[PDB]
Amino acid sequence: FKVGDTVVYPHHGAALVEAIETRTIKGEQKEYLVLKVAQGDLTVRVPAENAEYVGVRD
Amino acid sequence: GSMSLSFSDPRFDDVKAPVDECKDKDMTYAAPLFVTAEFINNNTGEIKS
Amino acid sequence: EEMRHNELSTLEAEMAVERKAVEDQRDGELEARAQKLEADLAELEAEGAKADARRKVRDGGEREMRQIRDRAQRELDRLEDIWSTFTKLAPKQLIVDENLYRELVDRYGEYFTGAMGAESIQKLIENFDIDAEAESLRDVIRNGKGQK
Amino acid sequence: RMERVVRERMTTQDVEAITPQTLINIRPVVAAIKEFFGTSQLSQFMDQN
DNA sequence: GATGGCTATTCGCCGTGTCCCTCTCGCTGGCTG
RNA sequence: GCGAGAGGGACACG
DNA sequence: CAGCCAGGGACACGGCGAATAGCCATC
Repeated sequence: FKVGDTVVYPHHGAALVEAIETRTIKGEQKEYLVLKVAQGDLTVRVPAENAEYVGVRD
Repeated sequence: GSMSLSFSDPRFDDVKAPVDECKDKDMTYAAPLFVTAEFINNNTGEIKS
Repeated sequence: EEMRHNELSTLEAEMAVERKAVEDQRDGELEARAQKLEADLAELEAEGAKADARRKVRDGGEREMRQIRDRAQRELDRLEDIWSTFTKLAPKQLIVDENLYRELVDRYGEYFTGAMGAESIQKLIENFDIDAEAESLRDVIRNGKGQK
Repeated sequence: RMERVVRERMTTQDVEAITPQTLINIRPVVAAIKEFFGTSQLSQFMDQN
């Protein structure tokens, strides 16, 4: 996943990814993909390593 | 301990109607309150705002 | 109490048979325990063991004897509770331990009447002589003294 | 009260399928505010003559 | 060792003025289209 | 046309 | 979601009366 590419996050559906954040937790900087769905009005933030596990897909 | 929910950012909008109008029309002189949430998950990992 | 009077020996004799039977069960358990202790004896004396090891297997068998005979004592106590209640089953009395009451009624369903609730109070009121208790209280006030 | 409600409904709702907007029930909070400002022993009627 | 039997301590219950004026608010939850 | 709450008035200083 | 149903403890005092608690006495 890259910034600016629309992605499908279930069960909500379509959403637009804003950027990749490297905020540190437990002293490790994580690829925090942040993604927004207008209808849900919810900032979905997930590490990129486990993106497929949660099921987010293009 | 599989998830948690948190609150922050207490914001107040402008009052819906002015003082005299609210007094006249039986309306309570209030303003909407908006608070941002954060629904963190632990089993998989994601925060919802 | 009528039936009470007579059964006062027949029910007790059958109950005494119960006592003897359960005590025989106890001493049979104790005999099995002694046999298993003799097992422990020979086994450990031969089985590769330490001095204190066979000492402690003996001690454990003794403890098993102790707990067996203790359980026997506790069930004997339970028997005593049954007989104490039936002997002292005076009317107008409160019996706690629902399990206790179930034991009595299944073993002694006849010979008495028991109840619980408002209807029990109703029954107590019906089978209750006002004049008799009034005369008893007149006697107490005329003769007694003090807090009584 | 709202936290009681949200934590209780967390169990029933399946994870990874609900949102804080669907978790937070705002009826108890607004009810508490209303029953304070109205019909309380300190939200006194204004004594202005 | 238990009933008598005397003094003390808890612990509930009962009570705690009359008359009048004004004002505002009045419980919470489920089936189902 | 009831209840609760709030405010208020009138009530011996020999 | 609404018509029509229905289903988690705080500053008072003083006095009176009953039920115990604790202690000395006797069989």
